[PDB]
Order: sequence, then structure tokens, then C-alpha cells
Amino acid sequence: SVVGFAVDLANVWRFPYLCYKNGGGAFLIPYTLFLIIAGMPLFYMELALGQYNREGAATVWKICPFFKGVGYAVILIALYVGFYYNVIIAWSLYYLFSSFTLNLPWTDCGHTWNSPNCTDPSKYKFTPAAEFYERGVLHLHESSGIHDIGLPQWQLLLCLMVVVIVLYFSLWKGVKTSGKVVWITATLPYFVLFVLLVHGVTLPGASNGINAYLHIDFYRLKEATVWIDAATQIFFSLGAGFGVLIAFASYNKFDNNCYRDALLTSSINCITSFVSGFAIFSILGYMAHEHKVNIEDVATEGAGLVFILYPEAISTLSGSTFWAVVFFVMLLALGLDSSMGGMEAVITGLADDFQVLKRHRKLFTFGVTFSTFLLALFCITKGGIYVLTLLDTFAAGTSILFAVLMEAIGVSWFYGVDRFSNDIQQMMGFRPGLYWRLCWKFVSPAFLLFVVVVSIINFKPLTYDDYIFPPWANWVGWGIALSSMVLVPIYVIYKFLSTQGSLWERLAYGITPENEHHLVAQRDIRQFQLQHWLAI
Ligand SMILES: *[C@@H]1O[C@H](CO)[C@@H](O)[C@H](O)[C@H]1NC(C)=O
Ligand SMILES: [NH3+]C[C@H](O)c1ccc(O)c(O)c1
Ligand SMILES: [NH3+]C[C@H](O)c1ccc(O)c(O)c1
Ligand SMILES: [Cl-]
Ligand code: NA
Ligand code: NA
Repeated sequence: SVVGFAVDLANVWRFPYLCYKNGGGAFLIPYTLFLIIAGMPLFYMELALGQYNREGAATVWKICPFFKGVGYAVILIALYVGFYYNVIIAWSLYYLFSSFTLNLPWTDCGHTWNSPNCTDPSKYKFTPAAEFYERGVLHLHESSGIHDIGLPQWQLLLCLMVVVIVLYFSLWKGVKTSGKVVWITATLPYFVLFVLLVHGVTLPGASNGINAYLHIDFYRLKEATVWIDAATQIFFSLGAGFGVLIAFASYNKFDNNCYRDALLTSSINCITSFVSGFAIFSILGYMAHEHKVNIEDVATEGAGLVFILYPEAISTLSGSTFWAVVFFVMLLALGLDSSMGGMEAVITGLADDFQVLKRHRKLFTFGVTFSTFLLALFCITKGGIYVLTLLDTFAAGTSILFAVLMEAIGVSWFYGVDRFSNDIQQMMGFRPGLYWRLCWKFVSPAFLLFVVVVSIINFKPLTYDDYIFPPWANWVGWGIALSSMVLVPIYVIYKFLSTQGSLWERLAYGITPENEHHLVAQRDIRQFQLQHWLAI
């Protein structure tokens, strides 16, 4: 039961700047509400589906052939996310390489990458840590926008090559490869978080940050942005909507208890996210005190917030080299575990559909890894931060919400929630209670539909700190988002057009499970009765 205790890289990297962007404490209410309402029930649903059917994301829809486009959509979303997930790991490797010294590079203002405006004690970017991150690592000062991105840096190129080589050699021989990664992933982050929290509570000015964190702006609610952000982050962090959970549960024992796993994972997620936010806001308060600025303008709101905040707190400890090495090793391990999970999801989902790919695992693994490396080459250019921001905004947003809603609607309305409950009782010995059935059938779909409609209606053009993207970038992002959403109606049209018979016959074939198709000739379909749809 050590997989349940494993910490996610999302809770440590993405949650801080999403909480800081939305004012602090106002972000916690929609997050908890969505976790209770739609997060845990659908985690449970995906685990149970994968465990019962022993299939991947694509071939699990043999229970309802019309809904097979959702698996392709989630596989495409996983590929899109993996296209930029590994740049964070490359950054962590670069920082770990830079940490092997007694004079950390982010503490002084006397190096070759420092502008004459760098100050050693809108947005504030003249601090040594921010200057290091933006000029000695990204080299962003040589880029003018998404229209001018330049050539990739060779140091980040070497880091990316190392990352992809490790990823390939950790997957080329199959699943269950003696996953010692989860042992580090379940122990070290707790120690690091405890040490950082205990130290940061005592820093001068941290009280203001804690007060800001524990304050709720009720005007920040009633607007769409915080709800959309919380809903997207819940499913991003829990792993739902990527095909990871179904693929991993397809290897579980038949009588494994998915209820306990769902409960434990949800609790760990909540606790880790809250602690991470507390530590981040303590550091923010200290930084605002020391630089003599407001807390709303002291740091950036992008994907590189932790890479500035955490070295700043590390520099305040005694024995900074040891703590820096430990922290960046932990970050690297978290990233590697997440990337392994995503790659395995893609590979298993695609290999279950085509049986020829099962005899050529090494070649298929090489193809997937090389394609990911070639596509990730775009995000290590001089202006790669803009490409990364675009991908992080448009890869798993409305698309992932729509895919999750389609999965829930399919399972709970066309296959049958009572059939699902009977399937669970067959392998676990007990039947799910009324709360789970109600959440599966009515509560979660309604909230997901509302959030999808609101996200479409209230779209805001993309920005990065003080930089405003051109409109064609927004068009490109919306095209990326739609490329995964269009796959479901396309497959429905193809399945209807590729079946021979009459309208009634094709309609009956599209909704009947593949192993019950002998009932079409007998003309007895449960979906053609009122009791099937009235059943709750
Ligand atoms: C520093 O600030 C001045 C404005 O006072 C600006 O003209 C100059 O370009 C800045 N230098 C850099 C590279 O940060
Ligand atoms: N722009 C930062 C965000 O709006 C924010 C962060 C901390 C605060 O105390 C705040 O009022 C707002
Ligand atoms: N385990 C989910 C995580 O967010 C993740 C990481 C890398 C991926 O390629 C992916 O599809 C999912
Ligand atoms: Cl989170
Ligand atoms: Na992890
Ligand atoms: Na989690």
C-alpha cells in the first residue's frame, strides 16, 4: 500500500502558482468542493472499470462500442502533456548540476548573466534568484516573443537527452520493472516539506504571508476563473482523464479493494496540497518583507515560481548545499515517476488495441520516446517559456473536462449504473452505497457540464506576466484543444456508417456489449425500455 502514499509532482509544482494567482485562500473552497463532488467518485470509477475489464483506455469500451473515441482522446491528451512535462525534469537536472558548489549561483549579483539593474539586498524581476532563473538558465532575455523563439540551448538539450535515455531504459522491457522509484517518492518529499515548513514559519515577514493565505476574498468567487482553475487542477493532479488509472488497474488482482485506494489517495492529495500552499505563502511573505515591495508583485505567476521561491528559502538554512542537493534530487524523482506513468499509459493503451505491437515492445517504446524528444525540442528554445505556457494552458483544460464528462456519461447512463454496481459487488463482495451511485449518475456530470460551458463562455486571452500573446496564438491553442475533442463524434459517425443493416440494427449494435451481440437477432435490448433509464 505504498503507491497510495506516493506524492505527485503536480501538488508540489503546479498548485503553488495556481493558488498564488487566485489570491490565496479563496482558491481552497472550490478545490475542496470539487474534490468531494467529482474527484474521488471518478477516481473510484476508473479504478473499478480498469480492474474489472482488464483492458486499457481504448479497448475497455467493448461494453459500449459507440464510446471508443474517449479512449483515443485521453491517449492524445497524455501525449500532449508529455510533450512538455519533461522540460521541468530537465530544469531540475540543471539545478541539481548547479548545486554542487559552496557558492550557490542564485545568491549573489556579480556573474556574467546579470543585468546592471540587478539589486542585491507590474512584476519584480531584479532579484538574484529571478535573474539566475531567467537569464542563466532560460536565456529568455534574447527572445522577443512567440514569433521570435530562436535556436535551442545546448545545455538544456543535453539534460533532455539524459532524461529521455533514462525514460527509455526504464520502460523497454515491460511493466513492473522493480519500481524502486515509488519508495523514494513516498518518503523523501514528506521530510523535505516538513523541514521547509518548520524553517519558514520562523522567517521575518512570514506572518503576513500566512495571514494572506488564511484570508478569503468572497468577491473573488462568483467569477469563473477560480472555479475553472480548481476543477482543472483536481483532475490534473489525480491522474483522471489520461488513461493512466485504467491501464494501471488492468494489472491489479481481481479482488483488490478500490474503495480504500480512492479514499487514501484523496486524503494524501488534500494534505500535501494544503501544506505546500502554506509553505509557499510563508516564503512569499518573507520575500515581500526583505525586498520592500507588496506581496502581490513580489514574484511571478508562471510555471517557474518554485524554481525562484525554494532556492530563496534554501539560502537561509545552515548547510545550504546539502539541502539544495536533497531538494532537487526529490524533484527529479517525482518528475521521473510521473513521466513513467504517462508513457506507460500511452504504450499500454495503444498496444492493447493492436496485437502486433505486443511483439515489438522495444521498437514501439523507441518510437514513442523519440517522438516525445523531437516534439519537446520546441520548448527549450530561447522563447520556449511561451510555448510551454501555451501548452500548459491548452493541452488538458476544457478537453480533459469534456473527456471525463463523456466517460462518466457513458458508464453511468448507457452501460448501466446498476450493472456497474453488480460488477463491483462480484469482485469485492459488497455493493456500493447510494451516495456513490448518485454522484456517478447525477451530481458529477452536472458540475462537469457547468464548468465546461462556463470555461467556453468566459475565455480570457493568454498572457505571461506582462507579455500579451498575439491572437493567432489563441487560435492555435483552441485548435490544439479541439483536436482531441473532435475524436468522439468522428468515431460515432464512423461506427454508424461502417455497420450493415437497418437503423434499428445499427443503433442496437452500437450500444450492446460486444459479448452480448447474439441478443440483437433475438430483439431484446434493455436500452429500449423505460426501466433502464429510470434505474438509479
Ligand atoms: C534597466 O532599466 C533601464 C531603465 O531604467 C532600462 O533602460 C534598461 O534596459 C534595463 N536594463 C536591463 C537589461 O535590465
Ligand atoms: N496577483 C497576486 C494575487 O492576486 C494576490 C496574492 C496575494 C494577495 O494577498 C492578494 O491580495 C492577491
Ligand atoms: N500521472 C499524470 C501526470 O500528470 C502525467 C505526466 C506525464 C504525462 O505524459 C502524462 O500523460 C501524465
Ligand atoms: Cl494539487
Ligand atoms: Na509521483
Ligand atoms: Na494526487
